[PDB]
Amino acid sequence: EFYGPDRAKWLGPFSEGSVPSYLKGEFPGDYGWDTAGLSADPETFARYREIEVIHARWAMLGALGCLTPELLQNNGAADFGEAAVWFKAGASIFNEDGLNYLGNPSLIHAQSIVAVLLTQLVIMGAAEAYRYSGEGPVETSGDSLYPGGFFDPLGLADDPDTLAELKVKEIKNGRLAMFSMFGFFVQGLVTGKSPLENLADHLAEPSVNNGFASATKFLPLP
Amino acid sequence: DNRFGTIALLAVPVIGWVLFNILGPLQNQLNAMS
Amino acid sequence: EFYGPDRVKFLGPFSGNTPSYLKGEYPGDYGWDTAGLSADPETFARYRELEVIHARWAMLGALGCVTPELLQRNGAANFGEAVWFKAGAQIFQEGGLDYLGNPNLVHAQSIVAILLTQVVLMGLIEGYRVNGGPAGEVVDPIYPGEAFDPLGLADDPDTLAELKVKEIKNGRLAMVSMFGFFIQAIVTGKGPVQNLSDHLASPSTDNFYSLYAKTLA
Amino acid sequence: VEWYGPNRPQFLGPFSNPPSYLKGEFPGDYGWDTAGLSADPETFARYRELEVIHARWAMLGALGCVTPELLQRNGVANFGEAVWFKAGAQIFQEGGLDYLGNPSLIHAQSIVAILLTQLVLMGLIEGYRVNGGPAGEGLDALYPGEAFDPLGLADDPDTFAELKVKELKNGRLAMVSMLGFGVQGLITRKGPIENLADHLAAPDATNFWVDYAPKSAGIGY
Ligand code: CHL
Ligand SMILES: CC(/C=C/C=C(C)/C=C/[C@@]12O[C@]1(C)C[C@@H](O)CC2(C)C)=C\C=C\C=C(C)\C=C\C=C(C)\C=C\[C@@]12O[C@]1(C)C[C@@H](O)CC2(C)C
Ligand SMILES: CC1=C[C@H](O)CC(C)(C)[C@H]1/C=C/C(C)=C/C=C/C(C)=C/C=C/C=C(C)/C=C/C=C(C)/C=C/C1=C(C)C[C@H](O)CC1(C)C
Ligand SMILES: CC1=C[C@H](O)CC(C)(C)[C@H]1/C=C/C(C)=C/C=C/C(C)=C/C=C/C=C(C)/C=C/C=C(C)/C=C/C1=C(C)C[C@H](O)CC1(C)C
Ligand SMILES: CC1=C[C@H](O)CC(C)(C)[C@H]1/C=C/C(C)=C\C=C\C(C)=C\C=C\C=C(C)\C=C\C=C(C)\C=C\C1=C(C)C[C@H](O)CC1(C)C
Repeated sequence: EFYGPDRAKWLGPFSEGSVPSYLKGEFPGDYGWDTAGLSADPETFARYREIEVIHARWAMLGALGCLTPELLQNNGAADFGEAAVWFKAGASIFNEDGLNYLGNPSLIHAQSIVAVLLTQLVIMGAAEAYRYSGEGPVETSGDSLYPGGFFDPLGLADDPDTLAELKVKEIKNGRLAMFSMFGFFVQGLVTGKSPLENLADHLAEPSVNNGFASATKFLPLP
Repeated sequence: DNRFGTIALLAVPVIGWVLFNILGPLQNQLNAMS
Repeated sequence: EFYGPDRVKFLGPFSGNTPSYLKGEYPGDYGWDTAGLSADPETFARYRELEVIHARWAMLGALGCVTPELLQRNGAANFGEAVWFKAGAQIFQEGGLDYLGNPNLVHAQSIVAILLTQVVLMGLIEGYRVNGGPAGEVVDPIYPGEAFDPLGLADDPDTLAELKVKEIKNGRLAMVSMFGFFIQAIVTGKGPVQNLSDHLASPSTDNFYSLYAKTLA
Repeated sequence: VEWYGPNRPQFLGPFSNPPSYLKGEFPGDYGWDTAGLSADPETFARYRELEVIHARWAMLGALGCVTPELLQRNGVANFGEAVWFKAGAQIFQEGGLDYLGNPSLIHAQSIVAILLTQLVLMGLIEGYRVNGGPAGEGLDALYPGEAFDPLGLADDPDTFAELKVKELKNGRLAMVSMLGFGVQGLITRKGPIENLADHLAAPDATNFWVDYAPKSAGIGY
């Protein structure tokens, strides 16, 4: 269903005549969709395949990260102010009063923007350097794209057959997150409100409140 | 407010406990009928 | 002249070195791949299909963005919104969208239905273009012919060769001009036909210079 | 073997792992192609040419973008707008574009002529650069030398190779520098030097991370 020559494709019944030969169905999330022939080069395909997985996991984290703060404040638990809006929660630390956390100053209470910035470069840079090159600390390095035990703490990937199916579930939930993350972005640059708020507008007047409501927003008026 | 929250938080220890004592036998059920 | 090793080149006499993969045998080959993006033959084939599809859409778009504007300012017909970068807003009006300004033509009132119908119809059409269907089976993904050449203007292979060049050449000009339509609209809120009239009215004063430009900073 | 070798410096340094196609045979090979856009040798050859040309133009761009703004204060200069971005209006000035403010220097007030001439001038230059015109007919494409090396600095292979690495490193630094000028000119409408002057005056009252950072969403300058 997701592997081999009879896997699900991107153009459904109309995809049989448009599947790149290189996309033989050997890797997770292969719906045979390379219209631009970008992954025609074996090496380039591998490098991209890695990027796709990394962009996906970042996004999958991004989805909850962009909705958790505003959700809690709305859920009637904790408080955040501008920190609720994922696209405005980038001054919370710069906002004098410590960035705090879950609305608790007893926590990070970060105010030094230069602090988090530098520490970030140092901490992530390392974790990225290992990711870039397999390293001893990692107990299970094997393939860089899928380190095992060291990162597979619960060992859910220990079963080989499940790993395949599970890897497909990883990229597909990842691609959905990437698609929604691109949505949260555009939705913000246009509506200028919270993704949850946007949902509230559609739930209020679905026929009136939609993307076409702000279609004339960027008219190139003279 | 949080009135519903606090009450719903009582489910988490209960749901976690039921699983701790039923998950394994449950897995036998959907595996048998798979 | 347009095929083989003696084909004309994009840089003219100064072309000199040309990509080795970029030989003749294909329409519109002027030996311009300085970025080296089509070195892989598989990618080159895909890019060739993308170019002709982007080109055919551009030709339709170039003609489609000018005709309602021409008719409106020539007195031929009265549209709700002649300018292309505003014709979409017609659906958000009292009378909806009326073709050629006639209330008894199309008379659309719901942008959703327009969007839904396009998605279904375009989805099937594009699927037919990539896997065959009612119009015909797929032989050349970009030059089907048969039901798509009822007039038989390309029955003779020699005319088919020169005609493909005419399409890519006319197509490419459409892509450049349609790219202009996008920019001219942003820099000048006036429609592209209005811009042409202004340049004819006073080319020295009405142009991208002596106007805007400095505003773009 | 310092720059050109298997033990060359790399973009990640210690953890850095070099791709198979990247072998250090060419200058600037810090082994940074994680995206994989140069796996094709023919594409990689073309990308190298683009890199150096984008590098060389940026180096000229960095100096050309800073000269009018600098001379304006540190020296004697009366440019209409010293900022590199606001340099087009110089032709739209009252007396046209006057070099160094001198009414006789160039004194061009025709956008048509200055643009048309450039198309004629740069048209031949770039054409000659590709087909090998009189100023070098059969030289190397990316590295012609010969007539385009009057001083003959790199006349020794070993030295030339090292100088090539320097050309890229200065050039790559210049390319990122031009980016800075643009992004900052957009975020803050000031010449790069004026921005620097703000950072010099107060390196903690200007850091975009405050000056405009919380001014990219919700509300802006
Ligand atoms: C397929 C290409 C396409 C393009 C380029 C546009 C462009 C535009 N539409 Mg539009 N539309 C397009 C398709 C469609 N529209 C609609 C329905 C509407 C409505 C109901 C409205 C618009 C409006 C607008 C304009 C929004 C405001 C404005 O003036 O922007 C300024 C922008 C520019 C000057 C440049 C825009 C082009 C730029 C190069 C875009 C980037 C390239 C494309 C994304 C190419 C890819 C397209 C693919 C993904 C479909 C804008 C120029 C609004 C309008 O006209 O109100 C005045 C409006 O209300 N469209 C439908 C049917 C559902 C479409 C179907 O294909
Ligand atoms: C194509 C598409 C959907 C395709 C659906 C497919 C393939 C179906 C999925 C399935 O495969 C599964 C999963 C399972 C299969 O077994 C069955 C099917 C059913 C086949 C959505 C398009 C949906 C497209 C939509 C709705 C787009 C709306 C656009 C708007 C509102 C634009 C507004 C503006 O752009 C203007 C006009 C002007 C700008 O200036 C301002 C803004 C505001 C940006
Ligand atoms: C297949 C194909 C084929 C052919 O041939 C060609 C083509 C077509 C090209 C292809 C396609 C492709 C694609 C689709 C792509 C896409 C991408 C994306 C969108 C991504 C995202 C992506 C996205 C992402 C990552 C995201 C990210 C995010 C992050 C990190 C974070 C964020 C955040 C949080 C949490 C919270 C706070 O408060 C804020 C912040 C901090 C901000
Ligand atoms: C050769 C070479 C070589 C090396 O490689 C380098 C390089 C440079 C890379 C290359 C090049 C490239 C290029 C040039 C590209 C371009 C492109 C384009 C511009 C396209 C367009 C494209 C364009 C297009 C399609 C267009 C289309 C259009 C359309 C649809 C329209 C529509 C419409 C109409 C009618 C009207 C209304 O009212 C509106 C609408 C509805 C909207
Ligand atoms: C290699 C690689 C690796 C891996 O693979 C990833 C990836 C991504 C793919 C890649 C990357 C890349 C990067 C990172 C970056 C880039 C940057 C830049 C910015 C360049 C520039 C580039 C830039 C440039 C040339 C520029 C140029 C300019 C010029 C000449 C001119 C200027 C000027 C002057 C003097 C003055 C006036 O007043 C103005 C103007 C006229 C304006």
